[PDB]
Amino acid sequence: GAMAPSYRVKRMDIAKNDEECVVNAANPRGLPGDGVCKAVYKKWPESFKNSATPVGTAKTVMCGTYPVIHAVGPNFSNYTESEGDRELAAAYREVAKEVTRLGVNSVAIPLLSTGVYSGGKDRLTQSLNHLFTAMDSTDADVVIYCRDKEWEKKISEAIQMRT
Ligand SMILES: [Cl-]
Ligand SMILES: [Cl-]
Ligand SMILES: [Cl-]
Repeated sequence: GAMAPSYRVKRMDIAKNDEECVVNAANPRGLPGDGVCKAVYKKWPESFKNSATPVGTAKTVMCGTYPVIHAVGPNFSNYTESEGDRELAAAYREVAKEVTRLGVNSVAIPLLSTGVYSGGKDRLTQSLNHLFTAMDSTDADVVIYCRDKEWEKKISEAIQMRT
């Protein structure tokens, strides 16, 4: 547990994170994928041994002693808005269980289902609110990683709003 558990946001590649573990925005088949998933594959390829897991779940695989939590958000191209929302909330709840089980003091996390799984919609607020619902009861320092300058400002505002 962190002495004063916090949320922060950084605009940079999550493969360069300064946290005790990382959450991959994984596909269900444990494939290298694109975006965050391909950066994670290049940095921690050993963590993709038996990383396949269903939508709405998280599966942790160690790269050395460094934990990679593979979290599979829904692809909103394939899911209804209702069932996709349920699966996206569930994936973050499994991330909070894994972060707790590992006993880490810090975790690097991307916004699940906001890139090529977004079904072409802006899901910043939907994804970030499910992240908060899951992670608020954990005592890890959470550092959210993003790539877009306007998203950084909006995530930072949402964090500061709760204080
Ligand atoms: Cl970078
Ligand atoms: Cl995505
Ligand atoms: Cl982004």
